[PDB]
Amino acid sequence: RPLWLPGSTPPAHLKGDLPGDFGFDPLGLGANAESLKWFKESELVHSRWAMAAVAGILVQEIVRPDVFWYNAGKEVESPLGPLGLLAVEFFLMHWVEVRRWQDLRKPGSVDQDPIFSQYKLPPHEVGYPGGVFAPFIPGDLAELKVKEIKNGRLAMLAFVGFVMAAQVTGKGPIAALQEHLADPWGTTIFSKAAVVPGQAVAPPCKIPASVSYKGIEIPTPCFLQGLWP
Amino acid sequence: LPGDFGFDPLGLLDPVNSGGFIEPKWLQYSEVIHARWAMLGAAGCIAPEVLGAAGLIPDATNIKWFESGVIPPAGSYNGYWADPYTIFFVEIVAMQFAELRRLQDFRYPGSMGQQYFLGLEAIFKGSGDAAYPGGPFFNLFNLGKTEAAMKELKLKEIKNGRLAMLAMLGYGAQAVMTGKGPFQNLVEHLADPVNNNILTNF
Amino acid sequence: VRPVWFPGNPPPAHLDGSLAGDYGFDPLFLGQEPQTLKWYVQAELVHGRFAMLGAAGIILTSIGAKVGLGFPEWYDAGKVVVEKNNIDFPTLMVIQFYLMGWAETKRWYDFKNPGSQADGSFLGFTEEFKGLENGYPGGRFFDPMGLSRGDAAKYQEYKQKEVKNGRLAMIACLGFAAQYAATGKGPLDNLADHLADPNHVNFATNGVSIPI
Amino acid sequence: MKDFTTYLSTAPVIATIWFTFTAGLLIEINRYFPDPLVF
Amino acid sequence: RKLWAPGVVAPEYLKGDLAGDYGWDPLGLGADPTALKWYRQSELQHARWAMLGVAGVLVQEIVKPDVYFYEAGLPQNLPEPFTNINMGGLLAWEFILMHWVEVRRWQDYKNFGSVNEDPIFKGNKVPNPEMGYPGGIFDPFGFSNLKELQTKEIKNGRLAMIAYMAFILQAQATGKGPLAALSAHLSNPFGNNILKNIGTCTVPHSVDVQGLTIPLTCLWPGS
Ligand code: CLA
Ligand code: CLA
Ligand SMILES: CC1=C[C@H](O)CC(C)(C)[C@H]1/C=C/C(C)=C/C=C/C(C)=C/C=C/C=C(C)/C=C/C=C(C)/C=C/C1=C(C)C[C@H](O)CC1(C)C
Ligand SMILES: CC1=C[C@H](O)CC(C)(C)[C@H]1/C=C/C(C)=C/C=C/C(C)=C/C=C/C=C(C)/C=C/C=C(C)/C=C/C1=C(C)C[C@H](O)CC1(C)C
Repeated sequence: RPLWLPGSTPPAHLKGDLPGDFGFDPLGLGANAESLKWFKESELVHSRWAMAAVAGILVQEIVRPDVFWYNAGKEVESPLGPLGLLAVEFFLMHWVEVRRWQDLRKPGSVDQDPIFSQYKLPPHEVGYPGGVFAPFIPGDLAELKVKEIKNGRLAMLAFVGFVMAAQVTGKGPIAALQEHLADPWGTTIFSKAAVVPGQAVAPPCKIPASVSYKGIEIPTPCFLQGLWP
Repeated sequence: LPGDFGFDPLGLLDPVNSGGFIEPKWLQYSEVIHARWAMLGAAGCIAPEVLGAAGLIPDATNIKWFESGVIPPAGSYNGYWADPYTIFFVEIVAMQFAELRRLQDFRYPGSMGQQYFLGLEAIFKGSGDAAYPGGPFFNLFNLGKTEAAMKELKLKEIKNGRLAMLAMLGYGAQAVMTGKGPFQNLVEHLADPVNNNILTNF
Repeated sequence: VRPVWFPGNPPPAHLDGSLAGDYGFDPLFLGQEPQTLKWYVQAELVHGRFAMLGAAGIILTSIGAKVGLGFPEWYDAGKVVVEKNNIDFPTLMVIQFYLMGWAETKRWYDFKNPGSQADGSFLGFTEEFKGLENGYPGGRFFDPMGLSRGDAAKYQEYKQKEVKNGRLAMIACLGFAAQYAATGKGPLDNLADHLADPNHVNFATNGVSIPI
Repeated sequence: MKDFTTYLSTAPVIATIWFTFTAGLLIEINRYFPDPLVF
Repeated sequence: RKLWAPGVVAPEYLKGDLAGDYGWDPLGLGADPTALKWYRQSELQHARWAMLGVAGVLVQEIVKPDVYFYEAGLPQNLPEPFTNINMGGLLAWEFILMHWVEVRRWQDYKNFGSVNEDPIFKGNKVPNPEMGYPGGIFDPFGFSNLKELQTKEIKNGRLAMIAYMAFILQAQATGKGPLAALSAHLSNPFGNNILKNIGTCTVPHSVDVQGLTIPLTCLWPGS
């Protein structure tokens, strides 16, 4: 059983039962089981949104260049109004989220389709529905769940790397990667900022100020800019 | 007992009806504490003058001992790494730790070897006797392995200490009255023993 | 056996080591009674938690204020928040005393009757306002991540860490107050001034802390 | 500490504390409301 | 078993199990066994890094007698391929690889016999007979008997610790390297001594590196 540090001991509440369990809980946040169910669900949901987000930013930069993905909410155009899109998103996501949360707090209680009395989703575990959500499976679930949590943790780290590299450099992930491939010794985070007890230098934020949308002036701050270097 | 020559004209080591800070246990222990601080005081008040005399330390240092910043009315050396109050707070903290742990071993014998002090606990186990802890650091070399040799070394410490206490009182009186350093008083008494005495400096 | 604040002296009889941060420090014997010591344990925890919260506010606002982000220094922050926004001072004071008096009176009458605020009289809630210990009210609201009911020895470790960081932040907040009263500057300005000249910029150069 | 609060519960100590409280309350009233003769 | 001084009795926990034991612990720091194991590992680390540093400063001064190792850390004072390099990326390389190897050795201390194997190529493993003595690929020539070589290793390391802090102290005092100071003492031994050179630190007071200023310190208030 591999670990986050090979040689140490996992915490006593981490047996190896859940997928992606490598004994990593220094703060002891999973010692409550009723908490651990919620955090397993939240880990799966954050990982799936971050995987879809990293794939979206990568395909969005490959297919449509000269569109900085941090400015995608600004420079998009549609006859669809902003409040209409936000209202559709609000009602439809409130629906889907409340269905999933009801399956969380009551295990296996929203399996049946409400409109059509024929279709009922088969029994399962929480976080892994199946049925129409999984029409085609390659291989076995006991390895695909581990693959899913590994790619998901890696994509969560990738998304916060995208946010920090966009706030520091002002360029997309492929453009910043080509910047690091041009001058690897000169373009790192160590090569842009340093704190010494004499003085501290931080990179300038390349996202300027409050961004003017259609007469509302959205404030656009850069994440914890005082604690950067 | 070390230095017991019977010289007690005012009778302060009487064990009968004693108390307070006048006890043989406090008086002998304070006698050797004053003795050791006065040995260090005598050597420290001589050494810049004789090292400036021999030409080992420069003339920016080698000042008289009361011009160091002890009495800034009497003169103060500027050239330390800080102001003397910045020095003095470090002295407060350091001597508070040292003197206060020493007090706790006097009031509770052996109590400085239990509570964690960064591994420094076997060093401060002390003895069943104040003023002479020993151990691995306060007696590094095994000097005084023979009990008679230990008594002789305690007696030599007593006599060198009492001589140094008289010497430090002499440094004070000499520094007030003639306004010069003690090695300067050596030079002036060895140059003219008749015309440079206490009788001349009145 | 256990480390005492003053090595050599024994701890007093009313301080046993059951409490978190129990170093036997009671030279004025303010807590000889068990009920008065219980009340002082909870007062120590409340002062400590407010000092940790306020001290993290001081440190973050000063980090944001030295680097040019426009943040005020903490002795000017209330004035510039009341004047920058259109906030009236006394209405925000009275709303603060409303909410804080509600929460603090719930805490008060749970000290007086040690299980009584979980009777369902507040809106419908039961056992989420039942306490666990004196000053340790962990349920679903106050301990949502749930660390006080699994690995109890690790929870005692967190109690020790909480009391130590709280005492450290109380003396840090007293530091900010007296530090500004002497120097007239923000605290990380004083930290930068100490890093500039450590040997010459300190409390023995102000003319205030030692007036000699 | 129980005996110290019992001593603080004695008659001249409580009379001192209570008359200090009453006199200070009257003094603060006569400061913030200077010279009341009516109402 | 000669000790550090005649007449001194060795402590009870100092017996001869560790190499280079002279019974010299006047502060009692090794009274706890786990702390003693930690300070033995720290002694080995300081000893080996100081032997590397002394042999370094020696060769650097011999081969190129214009380095002056106290100024060798600057970007301008660097060899022919990398001589105007960004120090941030260099510190990035050093931080990543040193954090790796350091955490491996730290887990060796925490669990003895748990990080012997190569995590990538699982048919590779170092047999460590003692803690602090890995062997295998770290001992390619394989002369390991072992006890006398460990005594040679710890005596050489203690001598090199003293000699390296000698190098630093002397080089802050008179501003020269070790071989130049040795030639200065062999030129005249009475002038250019420690009695004259001390009291004046040659520390150049906060050298401005490419973007930042490092605060520079001397070990004594010389100025
Ligand atoms: C004023 C009346 C008074 C009288 C009659 C006494 C009498 C006594 N005291 Mg008490 N005491 C007093 C005031 C007095 N004290 C005050 C004001 C304090 C607080 C400082 C104390 C605190 C005290 C302690 C802690 C102890 C005593 C002890 C004693 C007993 C022996 C002292 C002795 O002879 O040692 C000889 C005196 C000395 C070695 C000290 C002399 C030098 C000090 C610094 C005093 C200097 C006085 C001088 C006027 C100052 C000149 C200043 C000028 C040069 C600038 C004796 C019964 C001791 C005891 O109980 O033993 C049985 C004991 O341990 N006293
Ligand atoms: C904020 C107020 C406060 C309160 C109510 C307590 C309460 C307690 N402390 Mg804690 N303590 C505090 C702050 C506080 N502490 C701080 C800031 C430190 C770090 C210096 C400590 C360090 C400490 C240690 C090491 C220990 C305690 C212990 C205790 C417990 C028993 C002692 C007692 O009965 O005193 C009750 C205290 C009060 C009723 C308040 C005293 C306020 C006085 C009257 C004012 C003067 C304070 C100070 C001298 C000057 C500050 C004024 C300023 C303007 C200059 C009790 C629960 C002991 C314990 O068993 O822990 C569980 C223990 O071992 N405390
Ligand atoms: C015997 C008897 C008996 C009977 O019974 C009674 C009677 C008579 C009472 C008695 C007597 C007694 C006596 C005589 C006493 C004396 C004492 C003294 C003198 C002390 C000093 C003592 C003294 C002392 C300690 C001193 C110390 C000193 C010091 C540290 C110093 C230091 C220093 C130095 C280095 C240098 C610099 O610059 C600084 C200083 C800071 C300055
Ligand atoms: C124990 C004992 C015992 C014996 O018996 C006796 C004795 C010794 C007496 C005792 C002791 C005591 C002590 C030491 C005490 C201390 C305390 C403290 C310091 C507290 C603080 C405490 C402190 C605290 C709370 C604090 C808090 C704070 C805060 C909130 C802050 C806030 C703020 C901020 C953020 C910023 C803004 O802009 C403003 C403000 C508003 C300003």
